[PDB]
Amino acid sequence: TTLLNPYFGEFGGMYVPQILMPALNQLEEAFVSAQKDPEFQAQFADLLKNYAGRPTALTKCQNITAGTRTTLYLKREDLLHGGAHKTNQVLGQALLAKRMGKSEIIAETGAGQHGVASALASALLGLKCRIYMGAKDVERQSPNVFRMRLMGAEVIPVHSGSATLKDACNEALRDWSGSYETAHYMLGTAAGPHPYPTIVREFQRMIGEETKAQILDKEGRLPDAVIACVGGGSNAIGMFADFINDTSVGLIGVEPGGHGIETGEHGAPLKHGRVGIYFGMKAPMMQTADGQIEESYSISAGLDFPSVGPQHAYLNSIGRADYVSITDDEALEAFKTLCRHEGIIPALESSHALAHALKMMREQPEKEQLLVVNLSGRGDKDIFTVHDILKARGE
Amino acid sequence: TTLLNPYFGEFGGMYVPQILMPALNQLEEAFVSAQKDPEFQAQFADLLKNYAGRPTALTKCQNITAGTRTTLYLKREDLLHGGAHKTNQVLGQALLAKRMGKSEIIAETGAGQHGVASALASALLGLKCRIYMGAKDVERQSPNVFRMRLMGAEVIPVHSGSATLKDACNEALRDWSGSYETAHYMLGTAAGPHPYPTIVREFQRMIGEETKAQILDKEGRLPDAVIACVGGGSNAIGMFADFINDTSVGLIGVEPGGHGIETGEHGAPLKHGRVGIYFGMKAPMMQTADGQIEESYSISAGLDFPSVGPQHAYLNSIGRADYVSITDDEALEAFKTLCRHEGIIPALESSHALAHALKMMREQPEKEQLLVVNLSGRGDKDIFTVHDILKARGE
Amino acid sequence: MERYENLFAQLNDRREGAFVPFVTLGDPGIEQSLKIIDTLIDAGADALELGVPFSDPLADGPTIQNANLRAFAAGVTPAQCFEMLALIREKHPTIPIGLLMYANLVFNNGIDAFYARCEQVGVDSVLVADVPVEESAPFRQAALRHNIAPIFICPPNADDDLLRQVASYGRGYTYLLSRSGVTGAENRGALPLHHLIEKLKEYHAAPALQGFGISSPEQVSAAVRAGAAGAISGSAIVKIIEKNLASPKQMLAELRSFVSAMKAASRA
Amino acid sequence: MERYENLFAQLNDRREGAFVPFVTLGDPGIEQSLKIIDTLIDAGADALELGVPFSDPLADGPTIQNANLRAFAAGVTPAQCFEMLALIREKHPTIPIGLLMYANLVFNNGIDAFYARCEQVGVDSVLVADVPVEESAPFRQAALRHNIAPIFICPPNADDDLLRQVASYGRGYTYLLSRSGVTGAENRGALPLHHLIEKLKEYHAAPALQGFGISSPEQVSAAVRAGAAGAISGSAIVKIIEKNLASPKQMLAELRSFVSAMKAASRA
Ligand SMILES: O=P(O)(O)OCCNS(=O)(=O)c1ccc(OC(F)(F)F)cc1
Ligand SMILES: O=P(O)(O)OCCNS(=O)(=O)c1ccc(OC(F)(F)F)cc1
Ligand SMILES: C=C(/N=C/c1c(COP(=O)(O)O)cnc(C)c1O)C(=O)O
Ligand SMILES: C=C(/N=C/c1c(COP(=O)(O)O)cnc(C)c1O)C(=O)O
Ligand SMILES: [Cl-]
Ligand SMILES: [Cl-]
Ligand SMILES: [Cs+]
Ligand SMILES: [Cs+]
Ligand SMILES: [Cs+]
Ligand SMILES: [Cs+]
Repeated sequence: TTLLNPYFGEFGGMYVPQILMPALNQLEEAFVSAQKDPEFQAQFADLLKNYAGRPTALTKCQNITAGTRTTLYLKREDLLHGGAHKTNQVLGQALLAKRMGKSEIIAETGAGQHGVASALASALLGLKCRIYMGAKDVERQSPNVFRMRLMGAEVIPVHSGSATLKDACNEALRDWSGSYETAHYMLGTAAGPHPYPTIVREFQRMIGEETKAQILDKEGRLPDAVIACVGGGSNAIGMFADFINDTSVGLIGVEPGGHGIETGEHGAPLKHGRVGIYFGMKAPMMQTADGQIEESYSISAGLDFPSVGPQHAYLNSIGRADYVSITDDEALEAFKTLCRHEGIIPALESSHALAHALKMMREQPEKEQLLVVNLSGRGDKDIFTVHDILKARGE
Repeated sequence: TTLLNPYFGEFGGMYVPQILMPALNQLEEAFVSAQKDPEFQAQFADLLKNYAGRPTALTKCQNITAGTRTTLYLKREDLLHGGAHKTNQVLGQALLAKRMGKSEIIAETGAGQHGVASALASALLGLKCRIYMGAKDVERQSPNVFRMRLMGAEVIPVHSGSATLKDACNEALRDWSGSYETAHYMLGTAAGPHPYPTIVREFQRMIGEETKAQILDKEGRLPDAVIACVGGGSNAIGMFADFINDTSVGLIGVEPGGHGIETGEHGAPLKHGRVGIYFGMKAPMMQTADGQIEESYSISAGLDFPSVGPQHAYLNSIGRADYVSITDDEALEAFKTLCRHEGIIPALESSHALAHALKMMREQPEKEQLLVVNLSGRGDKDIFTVHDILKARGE
Repeated sequence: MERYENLFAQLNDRREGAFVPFVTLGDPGIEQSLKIIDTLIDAGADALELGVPFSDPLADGPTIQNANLRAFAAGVTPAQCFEMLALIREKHPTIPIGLLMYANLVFNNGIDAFYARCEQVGVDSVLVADVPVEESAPFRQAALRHNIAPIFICPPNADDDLLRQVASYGRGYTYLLSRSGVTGAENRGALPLHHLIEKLKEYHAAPALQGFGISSPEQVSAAVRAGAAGAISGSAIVKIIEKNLASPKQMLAELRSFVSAMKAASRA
Repeated sequence: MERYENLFAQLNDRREGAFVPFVTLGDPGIEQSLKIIDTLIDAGADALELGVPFSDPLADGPTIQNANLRAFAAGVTPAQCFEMLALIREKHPTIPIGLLMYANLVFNNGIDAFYARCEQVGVDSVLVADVPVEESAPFRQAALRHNIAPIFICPPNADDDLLRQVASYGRGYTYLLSRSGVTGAENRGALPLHHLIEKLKEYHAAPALQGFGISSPEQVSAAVRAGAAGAISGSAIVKIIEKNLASPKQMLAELRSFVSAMKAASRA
């Protein structure tokens, strides 16, 4: 029994060991309580404004759309404290942890942005933070490892499986199943067991709310489409949520195509996987014929995950949102273009969203369209990876 | 002959080769014109708001002042696009460059934050950017070298002299004396020949203006003091300017003490140097008995400069501002404290300002005082340096 | 069939508890795994709990994680596990056989088809580790339609509602969890909770087997003396496999000794 | 004294231009520098421009930057430069000697005291490279009080106001800058601007010497044929020093050849 619906159509649920059900119920009750509590809402608003620096800018990008009928804005979550959208919902979940009387945090991270967010919130709010991170990700997102540790978080490399985000997720959940009396599991994406997909959406939805207000101010009308990359789904559902009932507004989610869908080296289960049960949820996932969970691949650690949040699976199923993929090379081109032509260094995750917007423009350059890309983070964490690539490439 | 006063008391002037005087006069005339031009002011305001993300937050830091009578706020220039206050005035000078019909930019950088700002503005506004950087700084601020290059700037290592900021400054000025017909020298601090100390102040003064409005909103009264680190003097004069006529408000500037004033390995000419003529200005500087310019030292590249802007020399002389020093070890402690207790990773430059505020509190813990520290930048560029140190230290 | 019902009746008549080892099917290979299982039975196992290798076993600690990996290294698939199960049943007609499954392997290509395969090979129970009672309806329905007992978990802090649901929905045996956390021999569970044992009996639940962290005879004895019908041990068994990979004869001798001592403790 | 006035009168009577080499005092050491300077004079230099080593020479390109560094490596200080100047004057009573100074070395411990030291050793002019006419008042006043000519720069794009100021404030010679940029032999200056030469004469300015990038006889000839009183060459001279550090006899022979050819060109 729950207070809120754990499903989005067929997708979602609470597929965890029985031991963890009381913790999920307690979290759901605390969330419902907090959402009605003016003191909680005021504390959360205060941290978002005065600590994280919301609202974030909405930047018009003139140079990259020159000669076309596309107008493109970027929602600047890259300017949030910590460097990505992840900080928004960590502040809310950290406040929930305190509300539940918990003094420790467990988090998983792939790009290290959720880990940095978890570490900074824990430092501010007086929580002891431990973060699991795949050993491959420890290498390719190393700047974030240094940042987490300087903020006093324990960072635990995970060598099992693919040594990437799914493996970190697995270890975090294993830990929580033994430590839930004292630790809150601060899940970093809109996925996992109920109530996480709901809480994450509700604590990220300021992205789309602000975007709506900003685009009405600057354009006097809603966007033709909003475009976001999709790992587990937090930045995309955060941008989408306030537009779901605006039926004219396209919702476009961009999964990682990796080396190309045809290679099987990707992270695009919503369009190329099939429904399964893993990580506490019923959702599309990359799986073998026999139902073993497949390892994903993306150049971008934050998208390198073999499943997707259940609300995105639902929005796809009913046709409310469309999902596409962008390859590593397409993402890299978009990264370079934004650096060179707008003076913004985007996260490789966010570069997937930008790449699809650039394709929408370039494919149909005389189509009048007003687009918003969620620029989910800044690319400081990626600069060594990208340099090494363009170097090995002979650039 | 000039439109504006090139001096602050005894300090300042235009001590450049005769060849460059027309360029300085042209820049001064363009600035005076732009300051009266509503279209220019609207364009500059638009970039600051919608591209750079102003206004920046003013964060109350509760944990670090616990148990004392100090209330401390941080002005969050670390949240500006690019990661430091440097971006504010580069946007204004880039607009002046365009106004003067110039299509190339020369800049010097030490911490790489002015270089990153120059590169990003040049990418946005369609200028060709070349940046001189001391070879020592290329090593210790390497993340910024990668960022400048990805944005299409040419970064030129300078191996001469100390291979730090003064040496980069020298090369930039040498270049400009041959290239001024087509290149604007985008000086990055409140120093150098008139009109740069004036322009830099006027294009940084939003820092203190916003601070005043924010502290009146949150406290209903002005600060007891505002505290800022002092390299060449831009972030400090930007914070100070709007408070100069508020006689109750202390203005405290923090020079780098390096390994300790007594070692001679520092960057604190305002209090420990003597007046000389170098880099286009008459100002305090570190010099030998015979008048050779001494090499400075600081752990922080952005403060490692043997002179200081002439308006700070003037404000000191009349007693309107007080200047102090903070050593490398004091800065490092403040860096760690902020990371661990507030979840903010500050630039090592800004850590000098914070360290002095922490000393003001700790020395007199029952003194009631409302303080603002200008947190001039974020410490991403420093994380490798700091890690290596605490490692070699056995932490 | 009625294999658990028959076992527990027999044990009750002899005033004994059950000792139930867990191993991963196909660890460290198919042939050796079958010999291990025959050894467990010969040494006195009353029932078996057998894991089907899964890529991401979220209720398992490193010992059993490593068992799954060894099975994968030997190329073990669920289809091969069903072939093994048919061979085990053909040799051993009365011993209750339970599977430890993760949801995706059951759900994969149809829940009903999974339980139908279990019935065909002669499995008695299925425990799906990541399906709580709240999500269990299609699993327990399919189980019962195919004469399979669906196994549910009673955690240490179970409330009354959960105790009633577990009593009603489960069959075969009730899994009495020693402790929070994941599988592992090193992390010793608490004594069986008398109140939970007593409540499950009040509500006519399937007999309780205590599991997680049971690695020593003293713990088996304590489970039975607290009123549990028996105890399950996995990691302790799997460690003996892991230690003796290059010494398969020694492996079986050590497994025999351990299982014999654990079974002796069930008589206390 | 009147050393420039006397030189230019003599050159005018002979229908000749001046050739004026620049070197850094004490490069590559005090003794060798004095011998270099004697060689320049013997080979036909009409006047000298001599640099005092400074830590940050902002109007100089790499060649002269490197000369300053060699002098510093030999431990050369301004005090030692004044000792050298006294020795040069004692040997050579009539040759005009000009100093290339950076502001801080003049300002350091008092502007007046600097120019007083110049007068005592017998220097004729001082050019302070980073002091434009706009900032020049205390420098030119001190210069004139001590019978030193303050040298000012006429850049290629000089406006009329600047031409009048340079004519009025300067003495000895007017420095006619070939081009923008910093010192350097490789970056060849334009032909002397006739209009600037003609205007300076109209305004009764000190006679013009063209400098920056003058490295070849043809350029010296072109300066004089355009109406300049002469030409200065620094980097080209300093390169001969740099090339021959391990061959001091060869150094002097090459300096002699070069200076002789440059002086010959001044007669065109
Ligand atoms: O002796 P240990 O510590 O290895 O524990 C052995 C357990 N093996 S098992 O198949 O009973 C078993 C039973 C339940 C499990 O998870 C669940 F409780 F969530 F359902 C996992 C394994
Ligand atoms: O032959 P080059 O190219 O080396 O030029 C030689 C110049 N040596 S100098 O002492 O006349 C000389 C004259 C003026 C200078 O700067 C100033 F113009 F700004 F004042 C610098 C050097
Ligand atoms: C998984 C991580 N990051 C994901 C991420 C993503 C993708 O995750 P969501 O789908 O949950 O937004 C997008 N953009 C940025 C900047 C990101 O850091 C992480 O930081 O742990
Ligand atoms: C000199 C540089 N930086 C200086 C700097 C300073 C010191 O320079 P000003 O005194 O001009 O603010 C302070 N804080 C930050 C974050 C800085 O980057 C540079 O980035 O080129
Ligand atoms: Cl053997
Ligand atoms: Cl020789
Ligand atoms: Cs456009
Ligand atoms: Cs994904
Ligand atoms: Cs306080
Ligand atoms: Cs300084």
